[PDB]
Amino acid sequence: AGRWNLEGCTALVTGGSRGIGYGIVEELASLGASVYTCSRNQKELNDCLTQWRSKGFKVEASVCDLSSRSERQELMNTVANHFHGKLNILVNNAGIVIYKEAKDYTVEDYSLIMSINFEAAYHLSVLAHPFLKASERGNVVFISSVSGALAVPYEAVYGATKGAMDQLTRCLAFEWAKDNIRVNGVGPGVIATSLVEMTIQDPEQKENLNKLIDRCALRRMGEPKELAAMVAFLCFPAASYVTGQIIYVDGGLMANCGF
Amino acid sequence: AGRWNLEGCTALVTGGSRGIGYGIVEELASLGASVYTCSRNQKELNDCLTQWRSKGFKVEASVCDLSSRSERQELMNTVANHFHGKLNILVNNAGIVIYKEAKDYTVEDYSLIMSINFEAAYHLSVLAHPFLKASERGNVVFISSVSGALAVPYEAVYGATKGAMDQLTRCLAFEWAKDNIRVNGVGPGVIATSLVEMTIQDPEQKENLNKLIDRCALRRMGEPKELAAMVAFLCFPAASYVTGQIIYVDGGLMANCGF
Ligand SMILES: NC(=O)C1=CN([C@@H]2O[C@H](COP(=O)(O)OP(=O)(O)OC[C@H]3O[C@@H](n4cnc5c(N)ncnc54)[C@H](OP(=O)(O)O)[C@@H]3O)[C@@H](O)[C@H]2O)C=CC1
Ligand SMILES: NC(=O)C1=CN([C@@H]2O[C@H](COP(=O)(O)OP(=O)(O)OC[C@H]3O[C@@H](n4cnc5c(N)ncnc54)[C@H](OP(=O)(O)O)[C@@H]3O)[C@@H](O)[C@H]2O)C=CC1
Repeated sequence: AGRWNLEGCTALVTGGSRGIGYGIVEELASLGASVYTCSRNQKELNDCLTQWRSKGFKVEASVCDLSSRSERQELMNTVANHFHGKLNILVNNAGIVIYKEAKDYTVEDYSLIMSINFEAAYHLSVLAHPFLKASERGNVVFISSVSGALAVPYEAVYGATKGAMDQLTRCLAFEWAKDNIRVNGVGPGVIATSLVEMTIQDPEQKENLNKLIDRCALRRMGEPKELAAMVAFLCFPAASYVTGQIIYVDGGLMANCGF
Repeated sequence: AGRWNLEGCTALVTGGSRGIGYGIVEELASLGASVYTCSRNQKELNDCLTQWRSKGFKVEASVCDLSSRSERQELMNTVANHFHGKLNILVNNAGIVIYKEAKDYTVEDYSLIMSINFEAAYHLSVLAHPFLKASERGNVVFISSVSGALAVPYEAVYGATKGAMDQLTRCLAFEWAKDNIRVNGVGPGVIATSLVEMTIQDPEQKENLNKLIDRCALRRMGEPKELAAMVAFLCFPAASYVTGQIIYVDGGLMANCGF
């Protein structure tokens, strides 16, 4: 792979059937990377591959439910073989939201979200490790969130799962340093995905969301591709010295206080 | 309570039989409050009650394994009855550590730390909400850690539970503000507790701790009564404007880079 491209690198992106995941798969594939993705639905995954492959992308995908530990270890075996035991990139993007107050969560809501958003990202992380090592040049990216560092309505537990993700990141950077793996986190602000439109369906979630956009410097939502670009760059060999960092692609949201 | 005392306020402090917790029970009681604590050992708790009651501190304690949903509701039911449905202070001090690299952690290990470190704290704050609210002047304080923001050897997963806890502190301070509850965190640095005596028994860990201590301006371990003094202040009516903060009592550990 060259300094500013991933020509020839193998990558695994979770939750790539839509949104940011879908933008990350396209961005990486278009820069030379060979990709593997997964979602909980096959028909959807297949329609994705149809579009992706008409563009000459090298991509493969398969149905996986990241809340199922056993299914997670199945996916790694499958990807490991697909790439012949060499994986350069692991992009932990899969995530789910549950819009409730902290005191309104059920043990089911909490157990579900902590296993898909954190545990799963952590588990695949550890599973991919030996394959990331054998790549001689591994890279791990976690898709965090601004809500993992600041209070946002209805995202206390959701924010808790990302805040834990952010820390695993910093540590893993030092723990896998000698293994040639660089670990970084990318925190999206507000990106126009399917998760957002489903949100705005609510006349209150819609009101909460227009408050966030009005709090950006750019005063608008990002695009999956503007976000996927940060992820892509971190994997280029030109970012050899960047590790253990949580970078936000939020149009300025993070830096704002009274604007 | 006067502005600089906790005269008359009731408090529950998880894990008050040793270390920081034991110290917090002393500082709140010593400042005029009625405390209720818990640990997983009756005998231990019974010597404490004798020590505390001997000094004139109003205090009660019951046994409880915070890593158990049912035992947790059991303890809140008892606290609430002991205090007549009014709770001013809740200090989520209990915690454990399993010193393994992230990849070496077993599932049983993961379940243990997450449940005691972030689940019981989160769950207890919720069951307490009505009594804190009924109390008319609530204050929740979460004992976090420096390892919840910075990479430390063998604390990748320990540090994730704390990173999660920190984010939950910031949102609660916003969700519960109207209920007149203030929510803060206090991140200890290296405090001379039973958790530390145990640790420094192993030569390599003894070497790591010495690295930490060597990295704070004051170059020395804090004392339990030093961490407790900050918890008590935040409960004072004097700190009525402090909410949603994570404050570190670490001898300067969080400001250092090259010292
Ligand atoms: N755009 C935004 O507003 C922001 C999003 N984020 C974070 O960005 C990431 C992606 O968000 P976004 O693209 O908007 O989400 P979308 O809902 O648009 O897509 C999420 C993708 O992940 C997949 N997925 C979810 N759960 C699983 C599972 N259990 N097993 C396998 N695949 C799964 C989904 O597939 P399927 O549904 O078929 O299972 C889907 O392809 C998340 O981690 C989110 O927390 C953070 C801040 C902002
Ligand atoms: N000491 C240090 O340097 C630092 C400590 N901390 C934090 O400080 C807090 C206290 O630590 P520290 O005093 O050092 O530790 P100790 O081990 O000295 O004390 C922990 C206390 O919590 C109790 N506890 C642990 N698990 C449970 C459980 N499952 N159910 C009920 N009680 C429990 C213990 O009782 P028992 O074992 O008898 O059940 C004990 O009373 C923790 O939240 C820790 O994460 C953070 C950074 C630094």
